[PDB]
Amino acid sequence: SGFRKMAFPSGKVEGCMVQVTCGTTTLNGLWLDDVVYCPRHVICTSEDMLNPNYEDLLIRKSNHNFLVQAGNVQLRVIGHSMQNCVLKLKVDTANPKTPKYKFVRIQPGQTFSVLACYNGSPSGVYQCAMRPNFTIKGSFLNGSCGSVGFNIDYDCVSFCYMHHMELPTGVHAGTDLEGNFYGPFVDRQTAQAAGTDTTITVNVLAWLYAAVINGDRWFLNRFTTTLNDFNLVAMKYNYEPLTQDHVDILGPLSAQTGIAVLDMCASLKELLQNGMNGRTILGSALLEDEFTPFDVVRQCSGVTF
Amino acid sequence: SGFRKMAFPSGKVEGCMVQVTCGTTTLNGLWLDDVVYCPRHVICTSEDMLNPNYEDLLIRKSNHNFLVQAGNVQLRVIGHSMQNCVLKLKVDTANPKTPKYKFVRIQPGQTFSVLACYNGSPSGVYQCAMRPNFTIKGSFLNGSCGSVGFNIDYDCVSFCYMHHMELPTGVHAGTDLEGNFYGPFVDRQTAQAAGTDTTITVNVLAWLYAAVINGDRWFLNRFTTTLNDFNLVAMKYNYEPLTQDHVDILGPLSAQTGIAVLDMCASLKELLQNGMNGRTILGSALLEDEFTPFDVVRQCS
Ligand SMILES: O=C1C[C@H](NC(=O)[C@@H]2CCOc3ccc(Cl)cc32)CCN1
Ligand SMILES: O=C1C[C@H](NC(=O)[C@@H]2CCOc3ccc(Cl)cc32)CCN1
Ligand SMILES: [Cl-]
Ligand SMILES: [Cl-]
Repeated sequence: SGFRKMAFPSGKVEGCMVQVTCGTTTLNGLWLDDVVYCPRHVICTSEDMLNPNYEDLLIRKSNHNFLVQAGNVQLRVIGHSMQNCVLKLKVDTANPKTPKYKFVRIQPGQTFSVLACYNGSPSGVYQCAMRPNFTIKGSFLNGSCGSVGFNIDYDCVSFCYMHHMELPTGVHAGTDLEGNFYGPFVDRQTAQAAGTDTTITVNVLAWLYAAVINGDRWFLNRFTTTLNDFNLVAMKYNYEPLTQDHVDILGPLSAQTGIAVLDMCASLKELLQNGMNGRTILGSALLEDEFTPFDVVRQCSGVTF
Repeated sequence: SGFRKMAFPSGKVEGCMVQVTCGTTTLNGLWLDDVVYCPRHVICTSEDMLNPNYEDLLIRKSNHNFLVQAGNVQLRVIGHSMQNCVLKLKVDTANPKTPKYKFVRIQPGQTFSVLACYNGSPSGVYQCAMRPNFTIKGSFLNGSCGSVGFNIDYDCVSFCYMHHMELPTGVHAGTDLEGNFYGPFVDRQTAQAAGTDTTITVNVLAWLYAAVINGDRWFLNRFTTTLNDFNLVAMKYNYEPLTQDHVDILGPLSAQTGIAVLDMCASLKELLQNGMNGRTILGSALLEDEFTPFDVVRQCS
């Protein structure tokens, strides 16, 4: 029993974290095979960040301008290139701790574990979701750039996020490992704001199933709803639309608990219209949306890596 | 910026997790140097669960009755001994992945990361607090026994918990790595209940300081309180007494935010009286108590 916000075991990623220094800036890099990936803004001064021409800033750098440290060992940089907003530093040594990995771009609503790092040293691991507005509600201080987000599927690490910046509201923005930003953000010190966010409906439903599995049923009711009537309610309360794909994805949890997806939607509609009435669900007075249906199944079944 | 429930990176502990089998039972072990630590109840059969005589059950076992698997390699058990409720299996190979470590027994209110494991394989990492009633609100299924709790301040892993059992309310009980249970629990399936749990007051105050550091001040007020008046009110909401030790511990956070500890206590008294009125504090509609003063400073600074 119990239901916790759980991250993947971070060991496979810890063995890839390195420190990258370019001039006065130090941030984190991800060392996989003979390449170290890091945010391209590592080459910027504070003034350059106002309006950077990354090609112009990069052409002026030599390999020796990048200092890469893996633990207490210096990695020799033998090449450098840019891919979108990520800098790729070719090093003279393949990482012997390179796990089986892939680079995957995730969609809003998908969750992943973040290994927060400072000076190439992992400091913490936490689970988060890619918000519908393409930000993540992370926990990052100065020096955390280059920290990565990932999932594990069997023994393969799927890297999905690299940290680049914090927006004025305290939320975070970054890219996939191919350097493409999630959201309409740019790597520049300019006025940028996260758009109005919405709740990840399919994830709230998955967490309501987790609550039922854990013995919390007070919110269940005799009612059902149509997908169109539910979506009219979801739009009203800034919840993301629930698609037939989401309904299909929740099928296994619906079969396990005996609560149809549209039956659980009727519980959610009532919760949105009435509140919790002083009650909690899984120790929360808010509807949690950072557990996917796969996370709930994995946690309530015990999948290992 | 941001404030998340954050666990320590689990890699150093993942390299220590092994599978221990004794007869029909399989659970997790912690392999450090040439010793594998696991719950002594791994030697119990279905008839031993209520009143096991562990000394009597253990004397009947030979080294080859314990199968220890580290990855796809069987380690050879060359000795065994019991220390309180933990079984220590001497193996023929020192773990090459043994990190710098220590065993620490923690106090209620302390937090730690749990690496949940099944069949010697890590499945997830989460953050826990040792509740005032000496249970933990973990997430554990059958096969999770032997999973450990730890902290990693610097490069040294301090192991503080080994999972043994789940109580009827769905909360968890275990021991330190010397095999001493936290709380009045025993490794017997006899009727056991967690005592009434309470909120970790010092941790709630630490988290209110974290909220102020992160830019939120809506809950502050122009009042202060005496420590005794605060305790009289807080106990009515099932909050733990706040001691002068706790006030002293919150000193650094008080100096950083400019909010005196007893001033923050008055905010807490008001929150207990009024609730949040549709507002949240650090993305929560409840008062969070599983961040210690040390956690807040580490995460914010
Ligand atoms: O999550 C974090 C990282 C954050 N650092 C940035 O946001 C840098 C410096 C500011 O100006 C910018 C502007 C753009 C870019 Cl890509 C990065 C940055 C410091 C606080 N925590
Ligand atoms: O992970 C689990 C949990 C549970 N295991 C116990 O109940 C053990 C069995 C042996 O006899 C005992 C005796 C005492 C104690 Cl604390 C535990 C136990 C059922 C099987 N799986
Ligand atoms: Cl599924
Ligand atoms: Cl302690």
